[PDB]
Amino acid sequence: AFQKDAKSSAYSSRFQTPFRRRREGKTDYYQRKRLVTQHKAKYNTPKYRLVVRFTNKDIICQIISSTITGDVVLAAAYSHELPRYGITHGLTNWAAAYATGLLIARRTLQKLGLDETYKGVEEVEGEYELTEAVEDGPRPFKVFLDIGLQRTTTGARVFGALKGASDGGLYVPHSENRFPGWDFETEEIDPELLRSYIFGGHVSQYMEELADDDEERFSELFKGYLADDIDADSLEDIYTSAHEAIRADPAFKPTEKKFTKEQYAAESKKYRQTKLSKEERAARVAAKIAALAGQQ
Amino acid sequence: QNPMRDLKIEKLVLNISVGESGDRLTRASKVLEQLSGQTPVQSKARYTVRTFGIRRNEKIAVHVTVRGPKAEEILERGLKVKEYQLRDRNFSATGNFGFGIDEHIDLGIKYDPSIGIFGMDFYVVMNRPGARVTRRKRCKGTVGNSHKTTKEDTVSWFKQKYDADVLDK
Amino acid sequence: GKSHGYRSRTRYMFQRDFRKHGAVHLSTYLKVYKVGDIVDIKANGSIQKGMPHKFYQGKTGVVYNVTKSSVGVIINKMVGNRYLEKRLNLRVEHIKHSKCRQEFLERVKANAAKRAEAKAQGVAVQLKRQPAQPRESRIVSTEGNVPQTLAPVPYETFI
Amino acid sequence: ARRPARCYRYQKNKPYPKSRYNRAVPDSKIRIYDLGKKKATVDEFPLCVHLVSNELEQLSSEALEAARICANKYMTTVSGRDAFHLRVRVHPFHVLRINKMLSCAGADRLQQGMRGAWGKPHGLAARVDIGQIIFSVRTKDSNKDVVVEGLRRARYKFPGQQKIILSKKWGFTNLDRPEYLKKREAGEVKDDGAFVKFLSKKGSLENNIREFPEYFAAQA
RNA sequence: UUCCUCGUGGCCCAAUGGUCACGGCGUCUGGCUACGAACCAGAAGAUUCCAGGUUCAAGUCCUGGCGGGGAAGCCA
RNA sequence: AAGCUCGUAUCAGUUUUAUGAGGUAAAGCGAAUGAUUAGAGGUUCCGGGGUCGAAAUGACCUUGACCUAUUCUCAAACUUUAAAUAUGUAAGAAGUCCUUGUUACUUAAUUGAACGUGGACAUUUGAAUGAAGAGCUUUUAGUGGGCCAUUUUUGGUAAGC
RNA sequence: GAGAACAGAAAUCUCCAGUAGAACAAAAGGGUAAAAGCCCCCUUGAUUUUGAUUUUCAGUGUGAAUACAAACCAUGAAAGU
RNA sequence: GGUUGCGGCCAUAUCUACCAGAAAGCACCGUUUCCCGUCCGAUCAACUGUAGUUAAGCUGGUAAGAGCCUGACCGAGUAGUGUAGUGGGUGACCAUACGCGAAACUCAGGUGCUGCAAUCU
Repeated sequence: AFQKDAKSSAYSSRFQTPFRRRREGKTDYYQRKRLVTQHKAKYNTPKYRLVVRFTNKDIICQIISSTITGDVVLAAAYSHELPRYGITHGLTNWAAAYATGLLIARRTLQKLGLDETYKGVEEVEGEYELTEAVEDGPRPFKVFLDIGLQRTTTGARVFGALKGASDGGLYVPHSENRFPGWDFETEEIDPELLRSYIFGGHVSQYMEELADDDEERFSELFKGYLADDIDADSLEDIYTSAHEAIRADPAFKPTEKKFTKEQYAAESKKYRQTKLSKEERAARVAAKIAALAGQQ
Repeated sequence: QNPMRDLKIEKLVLNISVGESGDRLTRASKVLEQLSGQTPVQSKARYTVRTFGIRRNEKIAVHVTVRGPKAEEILERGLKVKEYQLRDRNFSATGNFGFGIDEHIDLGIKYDPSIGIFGMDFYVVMNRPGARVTRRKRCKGTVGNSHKTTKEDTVSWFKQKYDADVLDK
Repeated sequence: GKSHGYRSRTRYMFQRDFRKHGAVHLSTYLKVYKVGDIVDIKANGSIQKGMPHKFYQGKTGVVYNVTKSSVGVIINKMVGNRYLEKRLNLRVEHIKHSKCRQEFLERVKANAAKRAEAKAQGVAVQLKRQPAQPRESRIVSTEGNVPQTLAPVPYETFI
Repeated sequence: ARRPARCYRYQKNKPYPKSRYNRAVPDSKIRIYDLGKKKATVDEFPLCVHLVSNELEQLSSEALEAARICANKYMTTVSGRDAFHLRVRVHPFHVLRINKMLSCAGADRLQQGMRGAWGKPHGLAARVDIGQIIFSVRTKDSNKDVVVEGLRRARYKFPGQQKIILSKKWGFTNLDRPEYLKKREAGEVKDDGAFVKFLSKKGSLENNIREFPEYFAAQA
């Protein structure tokens, strides 16, 4: 709505477009190079990255390698799948990030064959520890966190997913200085606080605080809990049972697709617009010249 | 056709360009602090002029940003000063406006003679909902022309509330 | 008075291929270089580390070593009346495989296949490359395409 | 002062223009390149007579000025100031140097001969090819015999051989005479100041119409 | 022609890269004197030869041009 | 000069096929940087000068840049583009393919990397032409003032410079 | 470019456009945009050992640079640098 | 076929101005106890899919659109160039012979293709 701007022919002629994913605003190629580039003396060893992404209303954790044709997915795990493990509400939170990390870890490890060993932490107390290597056996699966364009802060759910994968069995190299409970003035982690952040201590504490501070809010928020007969102290047990079920069977049963591919495609083509042709363009131009200056 | 193409106050910037630093500028900081409730920020000079008597990085001015009910409150109590009368200028082509006042005790602030008297520049900047598309990190985009803030729309909004007018041409 | 430095006379050489500045794509880094592999050298001005000297621009060598970020290339450089074997250590941004050798190896596979087909179906392999031979006796036809006669044209200015 | 032009007739050196490296040059003698009825619509003057070089050489600014003056004065005397639009279709950009040896008695106050012989700017010259147009005119078709004589008189003030060709195409534009007439009748032409803008079949139709209402209008 | 140096209020002259610039004479005002000088008090006067760049800041630092002065121009 | 090891090995002041690199000539500048001629149309409250005006984000003329579309002519130290000539590599037996061993390197991994065993493919064995032999070593002389011609080119008015 | 009292051609604040027309100690050239630039945080890898390679080149030296190795460190969530 | 995450080639993908978008998914959107970061819960962080919307982003379509890409006996076998001559010309330079061969201009056409995983009336 402003024609002083007027990107000229020269500007357009010698403009260099960025890469498409940079135009979109979805990929930092600086990070991508320094994360994907492999030691050339390994020659085909794929450098596996754990891509963690947070949309609204969904977490996406997937294990990816790179190739000239395109990235290749080894395993994937989403938070809309957690209902089959017993998590209906609050599936974009720190705890669901932990659970999704555990899920993608155990899923990969199952389909790869290592799941008998490297069973990780089954006594979660929020203690910093990496998956050590079993002497007289294979080494653990190594995978590097790809955040993306998200900011590194302490108390975040990319690192929740990372903690979950590390406790699930993957060797995810990391320090402890971006988990919650990281005391800043003196550098020591607080495992009881971290365990609460796993099992919904901050969520349940907020629910308890609204149960005596203000109930209108507690009603408009947290409506699903009231509908599904959930009080604060059930949350730890819920997430514990969910972790146990994930360790029991993560093998990814998918959905049924309910009016499948060709039905979907027909329904979409009904509403999608086809373009035009040259004859139609010439006809449009002929009509426009007969209309505008013709004046009937 | 205004479900979500409604016009709200993005923010209000209170600026005080004291010519130089010192106790004067601390007193201006106290002014803005007691006014808004936030801690202000002291801005430095970019270059040197000397006709004004300033040099680089001298901490020349102060300002503060306010958003929301506090912003519209400060706006109305500081626009009662202007009598709900503004110009047809004072309105940018981008849908934002502003006005300068003198002697800020016009806004209900007692003198506090340790502080003194200071003028101010209010600048109000507007936005429709969906301004995050420009200010976010990921998938940073631009706003459609149908959704942009205009002088005309800002004026119509400024009239349809405050029952004010656009005097002086 | 004189100037004979490393990046001397390298304005346009390491100039950066209009509307292709910045942010080298990653197939560059995902390509794989084994020892005994033929590579053409083409520098990139955006990557100042691991560069070759301007002499090796456009030259083509064989990999002798592979490291973290670089590969080692054998070149042969003419010095007087002999060729000297030179060993460069170049980052892979300045490097790319040779489609010449790729084509030769495809031709090898094809020759092997043709030889096996002829062993199965009858000998007389005849699988060399011959040059472009002279062309055999054709017969044109007129058939509507009658010969259109031409003549020179005179001098006109049309200025 | 001002050694002759046989010393600088031929293109022996690369072009050496006024720039950030070669500064401190003198100014050209010729500053006026267009004269006559410069503010003339293209329909006034269909003819054109080009003065065209046959040799590859250099032309001094001095000679261009002299030729301009001679031609212009012949025009203004015979047919008048408003019967022609003379244009000088070549510009002096090439700087010519002198080493400037001493002539008083250069025995001891030597200048060291050919030592440091890189010259200082002497003057300017236009660098000219074969077939390169010089001195276009654009008159009416009834002043041909006048402009040809003007250019013939100018031809003595240039070295080389410089022929005179009678052109087509409304000669400060391209577009041969019948084609221009076809376009002018079909309304594909707008008269900009002293020159025409043409209708194309590429732009947006809105602005094409609002610049050319006539082209396919049924009224015309 | 090469090299060296200088260019500042009407005049002569100085300046730490760090206040749109010190002094002295001339000029102007007032006062002492019957009057003028001399003296006492006070004022005004500047685009630092011209054109560019460095620096936050150039009178000053870097390049070119203009004018003044000086040294050099030898062996034959 | 002495020769030595061998006797078509592999080579070549050459071409061809494939594949690279280059930023000169030309070209372009209604394409960036610069230089540059001329008009046309808009733009100001936000340049100056005039008429009407006590003033007026007051009415009208003058030039000034600024913008848009056009127009003429240029670039050794400008360029989107871009030759010809010249230049690199390859054209296979030290090769290709299949099986499988060694390792302290590498891998999540008996997965890879490098080197191998064993096996299969030979006389169009993997373009052309030639090859008065190919490869190798030792020692030593003289020389280390150059000049001319075509073409490319710098300085110079030019020169048997 | 459009706007805000003192505040003006240049003070501080806000918005829009802006492929780089800026900055990167210093010549010029090259290169660089969620950067190689500007701001902030932490640091000393401007460390150790001794070799190889490129340029100048006689294939010597010096200088300068390149890529690894064995260590020790920094930084970062990390890959990595 | 649509969408999302991660991408490959990096404008046939960009830019300007308008028009549509069922389902799902993205998205905008709501809140500030805790982790966290700010002059400011705008950004960043965390909590709710709850209060609401397709307005915007995003996706596609249109434009005798700007740009970009492709192609051509379009210009042009032109300019320019390798080789040759006791060739022309005072010369500048030019033609011819055996070869290679452009750029602009013109015209026509096109205006993202695609990989892995998942999901969708």
